[PDB]
Amino acid sequence: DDKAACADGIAAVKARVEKLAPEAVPQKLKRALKIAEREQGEGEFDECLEALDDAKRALP
Amino acid sequence: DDKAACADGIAAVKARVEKLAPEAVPQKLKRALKIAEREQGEGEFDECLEALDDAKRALP
Ligand SMILES: [Ce+3]
Repeated sequence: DDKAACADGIAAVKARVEKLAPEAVPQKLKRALKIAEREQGEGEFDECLEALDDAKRALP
Repeated sequence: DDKAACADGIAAVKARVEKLAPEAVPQKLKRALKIAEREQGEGEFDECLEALDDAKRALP
């Protein structure tokens, strides 16, 4: 479900980001990941999924 | 708009609650108000409006 997709998507995005130079991770990507994790912690897994799309559009 | 409705609704609910004995304010009403204020602070005014409905359904 959305809860499962949210957790998997956070891991997926972080997997991609972990292959970037840390000094080249854009701030907007970090902000989007933290929004996704905030919404995940609030139980709003649908909003987590929407923040992950922002995060994916922030990847170089 | 929703931002305006959210702020007005928080004030309205608190106005009703301020006319209750503090020891008789139900915990679920407090929790709903704090969720509404959290979502307001996050800029999710539509979700604030939905938490206010929960708050209103919690009034004695
Ligand atoms: Ce939220």
